[PDB]
Amino acid sequence: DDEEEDDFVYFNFNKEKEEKNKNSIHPNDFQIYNSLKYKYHPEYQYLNIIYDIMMNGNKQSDRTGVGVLSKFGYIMKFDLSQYFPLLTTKKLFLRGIIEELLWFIRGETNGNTLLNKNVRIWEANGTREFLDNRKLFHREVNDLGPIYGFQWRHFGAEYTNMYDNYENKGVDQLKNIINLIKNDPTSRRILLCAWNVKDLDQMALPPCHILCQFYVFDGKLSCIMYQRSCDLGLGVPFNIASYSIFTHMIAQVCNLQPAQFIHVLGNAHVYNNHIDSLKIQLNRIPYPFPTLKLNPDIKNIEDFTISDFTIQNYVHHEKISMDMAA
Amino acid sequence: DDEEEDDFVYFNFNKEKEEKNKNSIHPNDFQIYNSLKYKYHPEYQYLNIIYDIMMNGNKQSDRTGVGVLSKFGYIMKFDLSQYFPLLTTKKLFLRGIIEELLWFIRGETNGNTLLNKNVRIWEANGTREFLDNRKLFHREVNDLGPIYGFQWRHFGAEYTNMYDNYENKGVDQLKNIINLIKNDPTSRRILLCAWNVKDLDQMALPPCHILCQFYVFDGKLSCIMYQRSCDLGLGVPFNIASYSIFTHMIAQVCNLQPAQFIHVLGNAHVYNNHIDSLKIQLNRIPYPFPTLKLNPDIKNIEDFTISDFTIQNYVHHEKISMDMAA
Amino acid sequence: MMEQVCDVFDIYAICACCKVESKNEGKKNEVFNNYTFRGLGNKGVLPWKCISLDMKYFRAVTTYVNESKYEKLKYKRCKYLNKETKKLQNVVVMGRTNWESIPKKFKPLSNRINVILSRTLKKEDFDEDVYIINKVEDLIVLLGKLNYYKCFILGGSVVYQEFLEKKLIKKIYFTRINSTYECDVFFPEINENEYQIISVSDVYTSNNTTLDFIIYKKTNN
Amino acid sequence: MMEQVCDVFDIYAICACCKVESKNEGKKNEVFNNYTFRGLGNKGVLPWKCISLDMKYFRAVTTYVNESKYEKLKYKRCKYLPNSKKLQNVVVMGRTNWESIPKKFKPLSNRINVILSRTLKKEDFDEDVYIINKVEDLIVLLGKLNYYKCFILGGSVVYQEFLEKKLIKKIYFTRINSTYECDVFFPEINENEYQIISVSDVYTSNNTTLDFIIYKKTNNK
Ligand SMILES: NC(=O)C1=CN([C@@H]2O[C@H](COP(=O)(O)OP(=O)(O)OC[C@H]3O[C@@H](n4cnc5c(N)ncnc54)[C@H](OP(=O)(O)O)[C@@H]3O)[C@@H](O)[C@H]2O)C=CC1
Ligand SMILES: NC(=O)C1=CN([C@@H]2O[C@H](COP(=O)(O)OP(=O)(O)OC[C@H]3O[C@@H](n4cnc5c(N)ncnc54)[C@H](OP(=O)(O)O)[C@@H]3O)[C@@H](O)[C@H]2O)C=CC1
Ligand SMILES: CC1(C)N=C(N)N=C(N)N1OCCCOc1cc(Cl)c(Cl)cc1Cl
Ligand SMILES: CC1(C)N=C(N)N=C(N)N1OCCCOc1cc(Cl)c(Cl)cc1Cl
Ligand SMILES: O=c1ccn([C@H]2C[C@H](O)[C@@H](COP(=O)(O)O)O2)c(=O)[nH]1
Ligand SMILES: O=c1ccn([C@H]2C[C@H](O)[C@@H](COP(=O)(O)O)O2)c(=O)[nH]1
Repeated sequence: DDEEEDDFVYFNFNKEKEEKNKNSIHPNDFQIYNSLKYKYHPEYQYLNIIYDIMMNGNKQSDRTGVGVLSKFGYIMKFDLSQYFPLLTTKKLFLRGIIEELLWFIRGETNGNTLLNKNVRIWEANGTREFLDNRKLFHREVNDLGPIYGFQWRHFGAEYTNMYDNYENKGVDQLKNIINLIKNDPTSRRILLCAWNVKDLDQMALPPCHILCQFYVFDGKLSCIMYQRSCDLGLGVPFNIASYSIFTHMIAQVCNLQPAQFIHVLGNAHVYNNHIDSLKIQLNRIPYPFPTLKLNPDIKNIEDFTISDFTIQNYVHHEKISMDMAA
Repeated sequence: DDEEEDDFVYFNFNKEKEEKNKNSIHPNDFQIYNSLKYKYHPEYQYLNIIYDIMMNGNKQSDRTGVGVLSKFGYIMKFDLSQYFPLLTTKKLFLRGIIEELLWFIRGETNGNTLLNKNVRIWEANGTREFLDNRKLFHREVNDLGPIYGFQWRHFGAEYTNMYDNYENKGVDQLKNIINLIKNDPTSRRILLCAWNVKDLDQMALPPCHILCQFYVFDGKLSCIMYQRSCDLGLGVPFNIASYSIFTHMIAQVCNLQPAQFIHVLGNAHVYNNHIDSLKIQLNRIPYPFPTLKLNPDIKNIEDFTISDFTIQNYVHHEKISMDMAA
Repeated sequence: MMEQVCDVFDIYAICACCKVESKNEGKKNEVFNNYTFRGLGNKGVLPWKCISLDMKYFRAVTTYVNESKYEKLKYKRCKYLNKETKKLQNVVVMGRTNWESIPKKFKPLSNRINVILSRTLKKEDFDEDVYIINKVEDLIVLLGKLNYYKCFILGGSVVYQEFLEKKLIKKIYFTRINSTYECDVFFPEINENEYQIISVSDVYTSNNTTLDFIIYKKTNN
Repeated sequence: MMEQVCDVFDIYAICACCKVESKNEGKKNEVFNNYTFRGLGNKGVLPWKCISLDMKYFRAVTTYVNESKYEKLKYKRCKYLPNSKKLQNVVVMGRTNWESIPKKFKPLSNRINVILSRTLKKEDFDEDVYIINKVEDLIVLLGKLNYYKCFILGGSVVYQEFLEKKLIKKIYFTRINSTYECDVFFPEINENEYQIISVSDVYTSNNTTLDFIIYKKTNNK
């Protein structure tokens, strides 16, 4: 019944002649990547998006001036009941993103709290020069403004400075979604949003992880996070891990098991200076994923501390400095 | 090489059986749908999601009491440069959704404006009983509160009543995105958000189309819309149409050509009372799509009127009443 | 029991149909069905000016051949005929009026074995490398002698009508042109008991109209 | 001799390797590579208690057969060189390994069991369960039998020689992502001779994650 085999060829009559070379990519650049027959390991959901952007991306300039290759709209899904999606084709550290997450939960906006623990994720965003560029001339260094944490715990409250007392001010979204998940699990309104249009300009920078939506079925919790801007080479690997850890935290404090972490990418881009490093990464074969364990004694979202998290059996390839100048 | 064929079989060693499939679907319920060999028409992105939910959806109760079959996380993409995606497997009319869209653009929250044009999309959400149910006792009938339009033109302003003058109050997101698309097209912050956490309880009902993000490349405009709750049987068909039309309008006023309309679905559900009508629709074969024409003289987002829109060559199957009781 | 001619010789029909310009009865609530697309020609030529994407699909389908699959088709044809065991090409059949509507620069159709049906004209009337047949039975005789991959019936309406009537069509490659034009010749109404759609393509825009490609297959009835 | 046995008799190897304790005498901060997964067994048994998913996989792969593909392989073997109503695969295992298997599972159902031993005797055994004195005799036993594929199930000695004498076409390798203590390992697969061609989804089974990869013999001399 190969009849319909020719039919498949007909429907492809208007295909693009790739015989035409694009984005200055050399065939053997992806020799190993293209040599595998079946690439079913979940890390390929991330790797295939990078390959797609490199091969079909649009060359564009961007706010930073480095320039990028970008595409718009992708979705990745990781089955948290089967593994913890920490990329294995390069080495990744988690202490810093976990502290950032605990800091978000406390509702903090003080960049010094992270710096005193040697977590420098937000350091550049809080410098005198960076704040002045955002025209936040009357903002103290490292006072990030009403970013993630402030919106998760006080959406709508008037922001003054990072040392003010905001207890009971604004909407405590985090508290509300936990209550909805526990008491009205089939609600379709279980969302946590950081994109407060009114406060954007007061923020050191507008948020990239716009919102998180939750879904509960048969005692299992799934989460969708929408990211408006995604640095595939450097940010995305950490973003996958942060939200996968957050999903486990919420699930646990609500007496549910984590199911899927669904990542929706809006402006997905590969920075021109990460191209060589990514060519190397894509030719590396993933190792089985590690697992994440949380101290079972923690029953409330606010009681987690850094020692309550453990990553086990993490097998990975050697670190890679994404920067060409690195 | 046929050896990779046996390897394919091995990888499926742990795949589900047949009678493990979770819902009560008779084989012949989708006989025509399953008879097609190649289903490349874009309408199938919609038809395939409904099929996936019917065969594998999770049975759950919901706020309406009707109950549904649901799934979490999908993405559909429509190429607006090749067609206007108005579903053909059932008849759809667009006058009302277009009037709704113009009402949003004007920043209106007065339900009587739409009733006067004989558009009843918001009728049920503005009755005395409905408002009292939301605890909006001091709200006049048909005063919907700070919904879509209000958020698009005045995000953050204090809502008083539907007749107040909100000029220069709150953030005019709509003007802001048009300006960004015209002057900073490579910006990754071109977003329009309706989910104002602080005003949710004042709205007759929280919004379903949470946000729209735009992307610009080579003189072309793409749009991603994130919908947190999707009624596959009745709402989604009109939602695809509305944002496809909105993308054409924004593109035109910014001297760009529309490219893709990307629809992200969060809680996607099929109501129990729509099951019989959808089984019928899925066995209908789509017709080539119609095209959408806009009056070329309109150069500002606020100048469109109902007569500036024309749908051409709409070929479609018979109207269907989704409700089982209907 | 025994073989059907269209299966042994792989005879298919390929056409493009638009909507027909009927103009005044009650069009805001008109009814649509597969028959909506049935316009084939006007005044001896196509109803539409030019729809390049359909010309491209037509050329791709009618010229495509798969050499590795031929060695098998050969066995089947020989066996059926009880006969024993240059570049491979498809055979294309067209009516005299259709042949005449094709521009000189395109005839005979490139990379295809051209065959023309006619009673009024004979081989002496053509300068081109084409086969002239005056009976449908003669096509079968010819197919039995040539080395070819597949056979495509190209229209016009008189030709489509008799091949469907004699049931010599295995599949119909049908282009649905989504726009209206004045027409004087139509594709025969297809019987849903005899043929069913088995594939539908992506939707496209070409020369100011949208269009898609569907494939009807002969049924087990 | 450019007719290789393993390609003729389709000789494959299937195993499962875990990670091994560093012996407490490793350096500062660890490095990983394919050799990280090499633990095969500990004191006559599997290093781990029970990983049902890998059990289910191993069974599916060693008992799967495609009858419509056999004739082609039959056609290949003889040329080269009713009984059983059902076609089957041949599973070659060493005595040690043979002894490790439990009682109710031997001989492996729907499989032609073979055992390598210089001590065992065919008699107090079933006429249906072959045995052989050396690797070379196997090729002979295969020559007689009607089988789909031949899977080398270990253990280590078995793997080493079959790999040394180059009789493996592919290696179905299960990577068990956890550490246990081992005394027997799997040979260090040379990259110039074998390369990964497929990697599966990642799963969790009995408190450990694991995935399945496939190594294929490189045709580079
Ligand atoms: N939209 C589409 O896909 C297509 C459209 N067309 C259009 O259709 C029109 C042509 O339609 P139409 O007028 O029906 O004519 P046809 O192209 O079908 O030609 C029929 C004529 O061809 C000859 N013929 C047909 N059957 C036989 C037979 N069994 N034995 C011998 N000779 C035979 C006769 O030629 P003679 O009188 O010499 O004896 C007969 O007059 C054109 O307008 C053309 O542009 C054509 C092909 C495809
Ligand atoms: N992880 C995995 O996938 C697998 C792990 N294992 C584990 O490994 C262990 C067994 O390992 P290992 O000690 O290497 O031994 P094996 O089990 O591979 O083989 C041992 C036997 O092989 C026979 N033998 C060896 N060489 C030859 C030859 N050239 N010709 C004929 N017979 C030969 C011997 O017979 P005799 O001495 O009579 O002469 C001997 O009893 C177990 O703990 C088992 O659980 C086993 C299979 C798979
Ligand atoms: C309609 C067309 C092409 N498309 C499809 N799908 N099916 C067909 N059977 N077709 O016509 C083949 C015979 C007519 O070919 C031509 C006719 C004209 Cl008028 C001109 Cl200008 C050029 C050409 Cl090659
Ligand atoms: C390791 C195992 C199974 N998995 C893979 N992928 N590869 C192999 N070669 N396998 O072992 C075959 C020999 C041992 O078989 C068993 C051993 C025990 Cl202990 C029990 Cl309970 C049942 C069985 Cl069938
Ligand atoms: O968690 C984060 C934070 C930032 N980014 C990236 C995306 C952009 O490359 C840059 C932010 O720039 P804008 O999109 O705001 O212009 O940082 C991420 O990928 N993940
Ligand atoms: O444009 C719209 C508006 C509403 N809905 C549907 C989704 C839900 O079925 C219901 C809203 O209910 P909640 O999700 O708020 O519970 O209406 C849509 O699909 N599209």
